[PDB]
Amino acid sequence: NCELLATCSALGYLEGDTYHKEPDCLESVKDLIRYLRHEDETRDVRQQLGAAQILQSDLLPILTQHHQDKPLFDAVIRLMVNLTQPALLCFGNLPKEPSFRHHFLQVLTYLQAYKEAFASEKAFGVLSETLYELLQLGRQEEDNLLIERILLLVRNILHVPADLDQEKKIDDDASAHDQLLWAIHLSGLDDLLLFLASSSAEEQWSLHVLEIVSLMFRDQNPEQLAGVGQGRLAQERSADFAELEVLRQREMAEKKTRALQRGNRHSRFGGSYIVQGLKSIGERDLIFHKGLHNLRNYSSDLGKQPKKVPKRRQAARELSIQRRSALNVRLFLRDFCSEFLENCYNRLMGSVKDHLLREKAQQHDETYYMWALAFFMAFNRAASFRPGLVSETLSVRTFHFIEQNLTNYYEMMLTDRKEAASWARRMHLALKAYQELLATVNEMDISPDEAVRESSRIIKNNIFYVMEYRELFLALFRKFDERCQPRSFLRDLVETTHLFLKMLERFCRSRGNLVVQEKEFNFLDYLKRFACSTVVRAYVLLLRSYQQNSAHTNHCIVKMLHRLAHDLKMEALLFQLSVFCLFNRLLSDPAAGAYKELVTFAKYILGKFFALAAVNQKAFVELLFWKNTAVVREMTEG
Amino acid sequence: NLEDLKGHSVREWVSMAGPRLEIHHRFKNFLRTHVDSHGHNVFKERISDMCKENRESLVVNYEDLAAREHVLAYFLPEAPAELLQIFDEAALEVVLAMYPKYDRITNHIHVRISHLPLVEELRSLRQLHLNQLIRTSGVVTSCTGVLPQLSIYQNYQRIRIQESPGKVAAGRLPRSKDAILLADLVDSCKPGDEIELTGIYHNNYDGSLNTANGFPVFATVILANHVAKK
Amino acid sequence: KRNIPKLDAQRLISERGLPALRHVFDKAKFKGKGHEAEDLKMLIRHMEHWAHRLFPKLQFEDFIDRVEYLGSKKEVQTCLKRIRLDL
Amino acid sequence: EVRDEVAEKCQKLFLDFLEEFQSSDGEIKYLQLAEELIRPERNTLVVSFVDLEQFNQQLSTTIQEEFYRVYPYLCRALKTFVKDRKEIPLAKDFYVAFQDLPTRHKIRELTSSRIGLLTRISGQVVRTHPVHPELVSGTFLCLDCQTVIRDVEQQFKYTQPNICRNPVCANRRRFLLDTNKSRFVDFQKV
Amino acid sequence: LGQKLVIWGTDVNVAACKENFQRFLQRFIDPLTEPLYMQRLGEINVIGEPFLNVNCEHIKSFDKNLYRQLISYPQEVIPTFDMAVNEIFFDRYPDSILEHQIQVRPFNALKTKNMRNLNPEDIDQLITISGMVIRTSQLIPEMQEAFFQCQVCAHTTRVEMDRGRIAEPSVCGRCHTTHSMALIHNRSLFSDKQMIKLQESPEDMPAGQTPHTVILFAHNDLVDKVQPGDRVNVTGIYRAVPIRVNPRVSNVKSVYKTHIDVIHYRKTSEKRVELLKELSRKPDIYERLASALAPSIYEHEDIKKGILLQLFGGTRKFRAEINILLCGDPGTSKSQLLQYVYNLVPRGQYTSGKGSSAVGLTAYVMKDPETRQLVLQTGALVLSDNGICCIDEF
DNA sequence: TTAGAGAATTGGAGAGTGTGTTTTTTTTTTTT
DNA sequence: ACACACTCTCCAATTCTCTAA
Ligand SMILES: [Zn+2]
Ligand SMILES: [Zn+2]
Repeated sequence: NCELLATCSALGYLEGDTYHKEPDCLESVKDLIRYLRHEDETRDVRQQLGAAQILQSDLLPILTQHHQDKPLFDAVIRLMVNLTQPALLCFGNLPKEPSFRHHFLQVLTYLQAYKEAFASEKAFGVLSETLYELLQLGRQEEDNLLIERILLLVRNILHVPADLDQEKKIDDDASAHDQLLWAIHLSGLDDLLLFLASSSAEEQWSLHVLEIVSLMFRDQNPEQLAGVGQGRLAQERSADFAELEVLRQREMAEKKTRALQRGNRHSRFGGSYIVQGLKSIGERDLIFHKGLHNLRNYSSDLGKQPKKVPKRRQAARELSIQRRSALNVRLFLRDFCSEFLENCYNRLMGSVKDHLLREKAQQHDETYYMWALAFFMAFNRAASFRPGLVSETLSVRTFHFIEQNLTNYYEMMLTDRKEAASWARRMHLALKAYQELLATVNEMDISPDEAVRESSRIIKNNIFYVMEYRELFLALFRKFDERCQPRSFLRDLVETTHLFLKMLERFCRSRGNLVVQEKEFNFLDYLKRFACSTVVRAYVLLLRSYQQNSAHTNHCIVKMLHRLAHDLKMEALLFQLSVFCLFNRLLSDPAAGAYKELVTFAKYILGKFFALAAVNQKAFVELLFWKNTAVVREMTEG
Repeated sequence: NLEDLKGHSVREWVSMAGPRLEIHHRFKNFLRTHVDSHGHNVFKERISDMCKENRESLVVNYEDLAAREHVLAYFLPEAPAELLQIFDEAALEVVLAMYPKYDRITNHIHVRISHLPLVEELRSLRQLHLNQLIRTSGVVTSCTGVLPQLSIYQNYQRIRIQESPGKVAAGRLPRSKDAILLADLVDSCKPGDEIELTGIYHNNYDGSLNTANGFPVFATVILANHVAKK
Repeated sequence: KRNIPKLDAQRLISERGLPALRHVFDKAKFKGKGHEAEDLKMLIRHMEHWAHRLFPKLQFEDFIDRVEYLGSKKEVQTCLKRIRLDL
Repeated sequence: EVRDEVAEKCQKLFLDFLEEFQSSDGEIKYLQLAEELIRPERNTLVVSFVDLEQFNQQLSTTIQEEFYRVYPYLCRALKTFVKDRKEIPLAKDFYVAFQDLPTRHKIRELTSSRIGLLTRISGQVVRTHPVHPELVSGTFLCLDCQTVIRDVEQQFKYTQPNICRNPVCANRRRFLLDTNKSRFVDFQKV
Repeated sequence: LGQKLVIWGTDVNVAACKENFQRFLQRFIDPLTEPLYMQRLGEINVIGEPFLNVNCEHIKSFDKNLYRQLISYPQEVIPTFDMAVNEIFFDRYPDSILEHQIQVRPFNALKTKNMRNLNPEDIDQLITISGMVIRTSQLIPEMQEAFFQCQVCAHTTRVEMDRGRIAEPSVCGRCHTTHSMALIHNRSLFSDKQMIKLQESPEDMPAGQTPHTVILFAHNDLVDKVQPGDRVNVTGIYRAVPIRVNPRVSNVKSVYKTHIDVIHYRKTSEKRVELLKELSRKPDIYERLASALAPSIYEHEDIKKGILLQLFGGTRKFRAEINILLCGDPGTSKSQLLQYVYNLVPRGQYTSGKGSSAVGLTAYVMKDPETRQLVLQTGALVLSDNGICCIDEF
């Protein structure tokens, strides 16, 4: 430790607010590079430099005050570009070994400190001025390299994640990412991103600008971002008072129910009762030791602890939570997003698609391209501008491209067991983008223009005639798994299914019959494929969280369930004890008034069950087990 | 420059090799070069008197230490257990430079500070003061026998001091504290003495207090560094 | 030693399983139209009661998961063919 | 993962109250008072209950009805508010205290009905005990693997970790308190 | 189905028992107009008290069977009567709002057992006894519902608790990490309890013996209704408990300790203004009011007038109140006169100048016999502020 | 396509070990 | 003699893999 801490001091010293470099500072930073060139795989030199806080202590003063020496400026920039490179790229993965895990965490800690240190607007200002000078040349390879490393420096600074677990800030407060983003605006560096994105000859930089822009907007979804306006202050104030009111009210109500359930006399007042005629697990009647009031809602299991699960038996879970940034940041982001869509989207997408098609040996990350089209199409649609603003993406090639990518991800998720989690994440991203394409063609039907309506019919015609889009949903439902994907994937999949069936039904109405890739089609025959009992199990799992599901989610799932049960007459497939337990809890909750469709559907299907049970007593056995299609149909025959 | 406090607490800073060596050289040079208003060397006389009587204990005045080498005087009350260690190491080799045979009599020499300006009253101590050098006054009421303590063995003695009578308000009650005397400080006092005590304020856990109060509350004591009658 | 009890297929097809189930409901009564909620409460009450006969260790939801898994085995189908129709 | 929504709403609204409450004359009252906390000796900010009342009755009522559950979130609001304005050593911590409460209760009315609720009483002092330092948040060093554990918050008995985040350690007892980076507060009984 | 319930160790039906109590409420008119307790039910609906007294003699005169069952099995019968009352109270007046369920307090009018004659045969029966209060504890909080929170992921759960035992979770159901759930003391739900000590009264003792004592526990509403030295009649359940040999070990002694679980206890205007106005307007009222004092004393009228004037006093710098002195031989009626006037005024006090006196004239500080903490004892002169203080052997 | 048998890894049920635990004589100040 | 804290072991439950119904 002491060796580096002693030698690194050579760069200079600070006098009040004036920084004085040493006369061999350049040779000194060259020695720091020589240290890094012979660093250990644990990244020990980087941890030592971080402990010595060289970047915060000397490099920021050198860049702010001594940048007139362009060779020294170049040396400092490249040094900190190597130092700031994200930990996942340095180690190659999050390490399995505890020693390397500790080193990774420590390196990432120093990177977090560097990100906080970089928040000074003066650095971005100098960087933007330098970059503004470089682009005026219409240059040497070293000039291009300086542009490259400037872009990569801000990329690396943005890339290292914020520790929301450390910050624990309330909504509308600024995180480290938020403050740094605001500093980008305050420096004017954003204007250069829009120049680079809009200028045609800068296509080589546009691929980097895509990563920069997509890194900035991560915390804000485009729909709520499009929602913002100057009156939001009073809106949030009044709404928060209302939210606090209902929260307090709910706790009061629940308390009183518990208070009435408990007896009034103290916990040692005693007593004992025999439930005459109710036999035990043993040969004789049950003896009950608890208070008299408890028998009003008795179930024998109330005394039991839950079953202890094995470690490897646990399902997947979310590592993320919804947020909103400070109103200043929200307004700035909305302006930037509007200006990017206005000036840059189609040109940048054409450039990025060109690079992804041409430059396959370079292994560029396609997920950013899909993220950007998924984000900006949603923003454009939320603002309901003319479809011309997103013209480039409105073509069949996008559907085929994302289908082959999504099916590749699906096949890899199945085959490449060692990376199935990441393949599932990639597949989920692709599904999200595809849902936006469907929403876009649906929206232009309700436009006033016949030309775009005809274009919509052309796209939808190809999508429904070809096999892949109508087969894909069944392929995903067939291989959904609790370890493989969290429930968010299932929500997206079933909602996309409802939208696909809606547009399919509307398209089938155009002619006496639809012919498809070759066979005469039948909508009811296609829906019969979803009568697989595994699909119903997934639907029931999604239904357990109906109070936490969105209103749109609940509408979509209940609509599809009623259609499948009623019109296909497959009703007996829903006669299940797990479902009946959920129905019992549903009808017991006093909040049932909010869920009229669900309770009426539940009472309807239970009516069918009790009507059958009155005739046939075997239903009480069938209720324990899942049905094959033949059994579902045979139960009505008896 | 030694004053360049950056990225580190002072305790960590003086642990570093560079700062430790600068502090060591500065105190040694101060010992050899310090002069009185007459142009007399002060510490030549004082060291020679210490050696002639075999007393093995060196007293320094805070005021002229500050007047000549303020940076060390600035650190000293903030990290006493560090700077006092460095000071002991520096003084022994000056003694051996002047008197090369003195290692026959002793192998360690203790530096003791005096006239520290930041005096505090014995009831105004707070958690703000923990692990710093302080000065107080009071009268001794309890005093153990001198006992040997492990380290090798050295003398150890424990005392209890309370506010001087007539400095408490009329009709109310006095506060008190415990202090520890080590090596040549033992039998520097006896019961009923009024003394001036300079030391380090220090705290540690005690289960009896936690069980008596019900809250995780610690016990405290003073490590003596210089004792003198008023 | 370590004679841990657990609910396997042979226990599930024992008398306290499907046979007891077949006979528990022939004494019950149900109210039907506009009373489906109460009928469901009664049904679940008897079902929790029956399940506790078969294996008094698990909670009711955990027991249902075990039965849902264990229903796959051919051993219970050999008994199901008797419970359905007649022995 | 889990969050106490009622507490979070109180934190947000109390911060807005401190930053928006103008005086009878026009300046933000508690913004001016907050500047005294720069001094080393000062830790506690006094808030008037009637001033709190003028902002919204719902907030006033919630604070009184939910005090013990909500109290640590008010301290975080003040911490944030002061940190914005002027430079202070970041290890320092701040406290909120309320007065001008509209009502008073007798000693014999204090009963287990109102455990945790904001209350005001009066009486005559008979005896008063010494000052001591009390631990509020500990820092521990795990000796068998040389890893630090931070912000171990205390309750009535002294509590500590027994197994560390570093999995190869297999320790149970060898932990050392950092009495230099732990933080304490003054405590007194009467 | 509630009709199937029968009390353990016996053969009494719960539902039938509840019905019989409701018939009693709907029928019992006062034997000396709707039923008597129906009047109180209508009143308590608007008054807002949480409890209903019932006299056992009315139950007995209505039905011998129900009375026998009550005395035999109070632990199971009394909660049933609670339920019966609350059903009627909410079947009627359904729009009335009340914070708690009504408690029923059966009470027996007069002592049935001497506290020297309680026997092992009485355990868990409803009994009534009488005596003199000696000491009252400080108020004790008592747990009702424990609140557990996960250290790892902040998930929370509540545990209803079982005759003093808490069912501590082994694992957090959300995050599947063992031994991670912690009890949060000040978020749990508590109740009030108090311990009272009582002694047999001096009249019913055997000659020359010392008196016996018992321990009473009082919960919720009743928790502060008596003070030392006064006398009461109490009805309760006679409980018995084992005790442990040492705080660490789990062995118990073979001889049990008994206490009373208290259920009920009893201690043993313009018209006036117009009368006072007319009386004050009558002549020689000063003589009449003076004459009213101490009828045992036949002639000392002007002394009575002076005492009357002291009781009336001046009004409010300068001392507005009056001080009087009585002198002469011992054995004269002056001490009786002091004791008479002492009993006429609310803020009065009485003591002697002798050192044997019960309360001193001087304030002092002493250690509490219970906590051994200091307490400030003010003297009779301070306590009688804005009042009269009588002093004997001055 | 659905289900059972043979081999490998891992949790925890259970046992063993170490340790802790009112009642008398003499002085001092101030009340008499 | 009767309770905590700690260390350690062997039995068999859960999943991978190959095979038949
Ligand atoms: Zn460790
Ligand atoms: Zn948890």
